[PDB]
Amino acid sequence: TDRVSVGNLRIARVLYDFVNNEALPGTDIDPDSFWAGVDKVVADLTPQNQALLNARDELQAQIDKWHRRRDMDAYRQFLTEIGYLLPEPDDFTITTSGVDAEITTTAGPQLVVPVLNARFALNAANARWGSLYDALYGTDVIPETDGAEKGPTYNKVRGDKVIAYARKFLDDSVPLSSGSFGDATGFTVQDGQLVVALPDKSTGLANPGQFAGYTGAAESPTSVLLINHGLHIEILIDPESQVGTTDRAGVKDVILESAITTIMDFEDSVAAVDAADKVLGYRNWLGLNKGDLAARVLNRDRNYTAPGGGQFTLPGRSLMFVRNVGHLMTNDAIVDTDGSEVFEGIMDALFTGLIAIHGLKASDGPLINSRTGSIYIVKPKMHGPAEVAFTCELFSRVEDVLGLPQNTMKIGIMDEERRTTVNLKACIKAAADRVVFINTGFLDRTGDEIHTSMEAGPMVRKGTMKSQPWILAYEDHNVDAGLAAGFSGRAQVGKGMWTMTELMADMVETKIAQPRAGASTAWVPSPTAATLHALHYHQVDVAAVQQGLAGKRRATIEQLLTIPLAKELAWAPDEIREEVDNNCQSILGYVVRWVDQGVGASKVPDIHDVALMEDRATLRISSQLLANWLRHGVITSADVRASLERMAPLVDRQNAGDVAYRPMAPNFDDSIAFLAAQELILSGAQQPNGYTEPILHRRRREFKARAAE
Ligand SMILES: O=C(O)/C=C\Sc1ccccc1
Ligand SMILES: [Mg+2]
Repeated sequence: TDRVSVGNLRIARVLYDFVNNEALPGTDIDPDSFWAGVDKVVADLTPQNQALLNARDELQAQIDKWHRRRDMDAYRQFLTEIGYLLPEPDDFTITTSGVDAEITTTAGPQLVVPVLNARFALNAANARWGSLYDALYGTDVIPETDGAEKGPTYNKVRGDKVIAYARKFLDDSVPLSSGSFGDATGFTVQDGQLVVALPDKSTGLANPGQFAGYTGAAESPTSVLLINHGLHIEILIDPESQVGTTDRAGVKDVILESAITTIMDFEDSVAAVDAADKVLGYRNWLGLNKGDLAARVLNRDRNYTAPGGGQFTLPGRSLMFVRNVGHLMTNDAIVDTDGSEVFEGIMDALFTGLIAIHGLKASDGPLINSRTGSIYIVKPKMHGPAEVAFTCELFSRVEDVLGLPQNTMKIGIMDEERRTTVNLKACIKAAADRVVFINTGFLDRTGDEIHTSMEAGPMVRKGTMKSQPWILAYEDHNVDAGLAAGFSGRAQVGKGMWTMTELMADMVETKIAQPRAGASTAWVPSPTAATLHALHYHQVDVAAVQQGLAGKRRATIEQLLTIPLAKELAWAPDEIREEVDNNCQSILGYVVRWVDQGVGASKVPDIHDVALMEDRATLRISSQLLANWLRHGVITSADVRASLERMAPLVDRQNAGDVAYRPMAPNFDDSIAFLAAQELILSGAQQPNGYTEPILHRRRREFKARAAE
């Protein structure tokens, strides 16, 4: 047992103790009133939560039947008739208030990190200011060509390339009145303005307003602060340093404001299947909000002198969101009298919201998240406006339990399910006074696309999906809906993760497409990645881009509804086989770390040994594609078995560097991980909206139980 009785609820003792001892003290909430509200909110909202999941089922059955016995006009008309495609509401503007500047105004990189990893969470929180020299020297952005490779010790030829890259950036972002930063010799602050000594005549900024401050003596600054497109750049001056001595102006480093916000993830990047796991997560979220999390500690605020003369302070930390789990799953951290597990989304709202109160107070711990008095919650995997409204009502009720003013808890709406995509305007409307972002992505949305039209026929390959008509319309449609609902100057419009964590030259070259499309934020896989992607927001004036796009409708419903069916016999046998192996090793590589080790986010080599940093949604797309090919006779169940068999020892070799790893091959049926992977495929077509959590959670729980005996 080991549970506590609170009305109809039976709470895991480890959760009960954590909340009473760690979470509640200092919030001024009566403990007995807190738990009374938990029981009340759970009893009150559970039936509607269940009603909504049943409605997903009802709609998908109808669509399944439609396809089995079968143009856009009939299809569209059908979706409208069944309650899937809802009417578009009249124009409106969001009324969200109490929102920090990092979100309403500033455009820049956004980091996403598993909350259960204290070390990563700390680095993410501290990633708001990152070294441009480290990011350039340490990655392939500066070509590792002959003579410029990074060896065991510092290479000066490589470093001199790092320095020129940075000077080229400075010229491009904060131009001098005449000449370049490349030829500078010194920096002084004379009568409130920045003076750059060149080797002949000195010069000022072409736009004097880009000078934001300095440190050290005004006559010999230890650093110079600049600003461009709302993001700070800091030039550190120190000829008495490893790098500065070679620098013809004494510049030690260039620091960029990078990850201006971070999402602390409880959902797809973590493996948390029971009370003990949820508490580890909650404890870290609590450490972050208190400002006392340590593993390595949290950065404190940064002090500067204003150009005129007075002292000011800039936040030393990423502004934090938390991503709660979605509406589907239950978790036995709380069960009812009958033994039935409570919905995890309801619990996340209550517990992560309580904890977040600590981030709005200084002692007791030392640090603050939101100055403006908001709590930021990302809600994933919502399907349409009724599900958005339910979330907003959940937050309203939690706010009541916690004694917060209404609309304290803001919502970040992930557009990652088809029924949200096609009803986007109504979804934003349903959250008009709470919404602080919308964003798109590849993995979950493509998995939902596949599952929704499972019965329509064979889908194109996973690589091909990235450039299909439906997904390009999807991306444009999301921005369009945001801007037209007033997001510019008010709420973030965000795009998806760059997964290839080692291919930084490739990221810098191509991810710039995202701000060019009017996204004020985009996801990056690491602090180093945040620093490099920040370069893009200096080249692109996102605010100006968004102003350009307002009033334009770039996507039609037809384009959105365009199912990615393959053309008649698109593939040769070898291409069919490559795709199967690709998807089988995608599944195995991720599942083996999840089930065996409880790791939901890590650098995982793919079939071409490219390091990818993906979350659980990689399981959704890969298992759905294989289920689809199996459903329509593209491949056979023997083909799947054979592929899983071939790829397993390949995955084993990929995990050679791991101490705790236990190999799947040659004995597959003895491996819960392998069996989990096989089940995800063969049972894929039957999972609700193709979600993988039901199978995954069961298999990890099975692993944890066997390991206890
Ligand atoms: O990859 C990371 O840095 C952490 C996991 S979150 C995520 C990864 C891939 C796509 C979307 C989200
Ligand atoms: Mg997702």
